[PDB]
Amino acid sequence: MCMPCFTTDPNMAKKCRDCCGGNGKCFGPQCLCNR
Repeated sequence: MCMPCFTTDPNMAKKCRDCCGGNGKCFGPQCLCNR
């Protein structure tokens, strides 16, 4: 993964993007990168 994902916060999804250097993809409890 890139890091974790939590569908609680409106700005977590943005934070999962920032983990992948701007361009991530959240897949349930995990945040994964576009790589």
